[PDB]
Amino acid sequence: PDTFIDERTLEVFSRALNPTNPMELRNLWLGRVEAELGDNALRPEYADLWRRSRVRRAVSVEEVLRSTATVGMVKELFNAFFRDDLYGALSSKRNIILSSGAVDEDEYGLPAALKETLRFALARNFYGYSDSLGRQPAREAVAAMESVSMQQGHYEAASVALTMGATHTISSLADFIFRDNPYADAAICAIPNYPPLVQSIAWRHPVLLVPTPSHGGTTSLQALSRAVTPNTPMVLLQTGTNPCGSLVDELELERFIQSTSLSTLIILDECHEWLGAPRHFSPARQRANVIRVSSLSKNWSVPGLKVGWFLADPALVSRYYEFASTSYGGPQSFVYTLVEVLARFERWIIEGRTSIDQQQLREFSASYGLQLGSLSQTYEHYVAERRAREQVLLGLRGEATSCLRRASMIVKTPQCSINVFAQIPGSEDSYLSFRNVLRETGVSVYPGILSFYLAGGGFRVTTARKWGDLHRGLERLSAG
Amino acid sequence: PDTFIDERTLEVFSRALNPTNPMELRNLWLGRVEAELGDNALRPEYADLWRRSRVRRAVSVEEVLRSTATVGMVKELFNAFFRDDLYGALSSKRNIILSSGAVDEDEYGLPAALKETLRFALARNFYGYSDSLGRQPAREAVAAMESVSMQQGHYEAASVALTMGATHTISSLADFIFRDNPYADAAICAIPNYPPLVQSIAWRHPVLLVPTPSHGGTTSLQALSRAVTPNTPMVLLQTGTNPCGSLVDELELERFIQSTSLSTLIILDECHEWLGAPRHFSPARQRANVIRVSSLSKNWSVPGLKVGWFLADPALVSRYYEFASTSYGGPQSFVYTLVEVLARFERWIIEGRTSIDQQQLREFSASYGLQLGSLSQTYEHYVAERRAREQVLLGLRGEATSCLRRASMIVKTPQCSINVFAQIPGSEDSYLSFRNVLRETGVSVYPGILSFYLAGGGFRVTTARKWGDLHRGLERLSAG
Ligand SMILES: NC(=O)c1ccc[n+]([C@@H]2O[C@H](COP(=O)([O-])OP(=O)(O)OC[C@H]3O[C@@H](n4cnc5c(N)ncnc54)[C@H](O)[C@@H]3O)[C@@H](O)[C@H]2O)c1
Ligand SMILES: NC(=O)c1ccc[n+]([C@@H]2O[C@H](COP(=O)([O-])OP(=O)(O)OC[C@H]3O[C@@H](n4cnc5c(N)ncnc54)[C@H](O)[C@@H]3O)[C@@H](O)[C@H]2O)c1
Repeated sequence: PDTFIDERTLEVFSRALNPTNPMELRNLWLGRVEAELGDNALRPEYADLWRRSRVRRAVSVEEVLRSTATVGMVKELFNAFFRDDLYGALSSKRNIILSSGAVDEDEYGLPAALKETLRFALARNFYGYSDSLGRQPAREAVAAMESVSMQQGHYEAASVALTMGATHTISSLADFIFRDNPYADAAICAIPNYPPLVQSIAWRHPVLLVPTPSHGGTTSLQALSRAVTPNTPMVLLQTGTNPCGSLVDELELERFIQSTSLSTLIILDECHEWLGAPRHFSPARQRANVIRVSSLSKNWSVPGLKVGWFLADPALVSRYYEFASTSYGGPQSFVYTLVEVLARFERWIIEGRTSIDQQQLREFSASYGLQLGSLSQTYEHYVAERRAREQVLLGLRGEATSCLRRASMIVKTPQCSINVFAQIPGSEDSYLSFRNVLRETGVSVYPGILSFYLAGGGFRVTTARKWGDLHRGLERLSAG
Repeated sequence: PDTFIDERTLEVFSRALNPTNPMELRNLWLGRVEAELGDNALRPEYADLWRRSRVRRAVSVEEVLRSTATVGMVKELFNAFFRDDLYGALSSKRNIILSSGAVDEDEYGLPAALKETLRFALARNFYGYSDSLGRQPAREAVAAMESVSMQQGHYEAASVALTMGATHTISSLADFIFRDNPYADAAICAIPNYPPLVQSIAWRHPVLLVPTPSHGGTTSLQALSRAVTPNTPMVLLQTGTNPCGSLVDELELERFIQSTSLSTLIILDECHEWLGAPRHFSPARQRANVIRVSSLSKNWSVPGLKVGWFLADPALVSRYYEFASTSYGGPQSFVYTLVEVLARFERWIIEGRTSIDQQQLREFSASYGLQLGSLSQTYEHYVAERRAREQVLLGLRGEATSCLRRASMIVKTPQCSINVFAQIPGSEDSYLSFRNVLRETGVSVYPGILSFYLAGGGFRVTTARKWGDLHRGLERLSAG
């Protein structure tokens, strides 16, 4: 069963001088981890700090999940992991990085059809000022793409707002939602989640953390449904769960969505709902209080392009126009052609189209100068490249699951995305396991504490790497 | 003399039902403008609303400049200008756009050397996750570029934080500064300014508007210096003033900077300090409380790329790392090569280098595969392209000033940037002049009310357009 918090987590919060301070909590958490590393402690200053700590209060489970310091402490550990541990003191060229959580851009990158649209925008000087919500033909293409996946209903361009990635989208949404929001109940964030997203929400409003366990690759929203109140301002939930790779059932999601008041905005993080997800969305996903956020960083492996959008009610998108104009002025006009081509190519794939006639070419404008022969060949090669990428990534995920289970390690079966969650038997600290595995085997893994797994010793393994690196990393994981 | 506010501005605020409401103020301002348009009123609903309004309070000059509704009203007029008037109801393909305020990307675009670095990043798949403050070699190049322009002192890579444009930078800075800022005095924004920047600051803290008049192309900070208090949280000021094109004297800026306490952060908007500006910065610009914000949107004419950075104290940049990671995760990794090449090319130009030896090539890494022959030719052609662009833009600005003065219109002589501020004699409303000029001549101009010129009827004319469009626009301006 999934473990989210236990008595070991409460020990750090109980000995803190100031439990509200996120820096003191991070130092104690790092101090305890480095105390177990007797002769292998990287920073002995924190190890002595934990030794001198003394229990001075009683901490309950409810206190930890309702504290903004818990989100802050995890985010500080998130910061210390990258710039202080993985790419800082312990940075090495001989390390095998299995903790990135992103698809290898050099091996599995953007398709050549989509890279051609970026060179086309460069040649046409398509990098001027544009609308705050995005160019209108780009939004129209996105709406058509999202409509064919719905069981019933369609989407309009007034429901689409292009943004600069999912991290910026949710951060922008939280600031926009909590301007003068009358509802004073704590915002609900479902864990496991992404610390940058949770910390951004904790910036504006107090946050309640609700565990969302998974059983057999199925994400359970039973605990989430009970915690949601009629006065809840917002809810952040992943349809495809990270790091375990579990997936939310459509009927359970539909029942949970329909059981909430219209004043409770539901943010659906759909960045991991791919590579095995049956994307047949119920009409409840188009409810007035539902906001669907997606990004190109994982599915198309372009995190450095900062391209994304969200779907909401047309009245909400109209209000967001004023926020986007002031906050950043508008999205990237350089990638408007890429978004329009991506949305129309994906929509044709869902409809099962194999060849392109004059009807599909007429969807694009005449200013592009598209030809029937060139567009048809481009789309067919795009389909083959996307299907090939899906099969290789599925094979790597399955191969990693079997190889890592052969090393007598408890592994949860993934249902979507590119991540596999595993745990060495007898491990109780996820950050300590990262330090131990990196020192002995030389492979870096993503600790579960960075995924809001306050308890347990499981870690995330990213299987969407080059086969040469992935095989070597798995080989030393079994040997170690 | 410059007029910022008068009795005509106070009339709108006095008749408002709710003076705090920005929408009511915008409707009255638009209603009065459309009341003068007897048979030419675009929306007669607002014209009747102004007629029925009655005076119900007394409004002073100090009340208008200390109200967040004044910033909101101007920003609503900013929104109504673009999506409701220029590109909405009155949108037409026969209109000549002289109100964009940006360099024509199709005619005067990014240099081919800088466009080659974007195609290089595409081929090398340089669109992955990166540091929250930017890639280290990119920041090192920027610091070297900024150091050669200083009269004394140098910059380090710890003082550089890459961001996604100036609008996003100032919006991010305002949120970062006002997290738990103890100083409760009103933030000071110098007008004329950019409504998106002022509205973003008004989001976090109350704002005081301080007029910053110009005389003979010289921006006067005498009024700004008196308004600044030891408890002032932040000050937003443009070194190159928009729309008039005036410039701040270096000695006056140095005296103003050195006369402020270290607790008053000074944001220097330097996006218009080019095309005639003597960029010889005093050491006071490197003070611990000074933040220098720049962008590539105007000087390099790439607003759609969202590329920029700011310079601050190394201690402030370190704290900003946590904010950038949560707010948006980090800057655009796709443009890292462009930033590094831009910064090193500009630094060589300032030093007066004409040829490239092995010493300059060694500054770049060996992973780029740069050759001595190719790099030297690329830099020399980049210098010629940048110098050619400067001369044509200067000629268009000078030609527009003389031709538009020949039409018996009061024109302020510009000292920098690409904008020229003019006023038809007898005009008292800037927005009305925009409606009248667009209806008769067919040329669109940028009203001064959108530049926080609450009084007067002057408008901004953008001279950085194609000569065919600029000449036709000037010809119908004189005829009309
Ligand atoms: N000019 C300003 O200072 C300013 C400021 C704020 C908002 N705006 C917004 O600018 C918009 C201007 O729109 P528009 O009439 O240029 O049309 P548009 O919205 O179709 O295109 C705007 C710009 O997007 C870029 N672009 C990128 N990919 C493109 C593609 N495939 N096809 C066409 N353009 C592409 C080009 O630079 C183009 O000029 C308005 O909606 C306005 O509200 C302008
Ligand atoms: N992987 C993650 O999920 C994640 C999350 C948060 C932060 N980070 C940050 O990612 C960084 C990774 O740095 P790194 O070791 O890859 O080195 P780096 O910082 O030099 O390069 C990072 C990435 O930038 C891109 N890039 C763009 N232009 C480039 C150029 N000219 N040369 C090289 N790369 C270029 C590439 O995708 C490259 O892999 C760390 O600083 C880390 O803190 C990673």
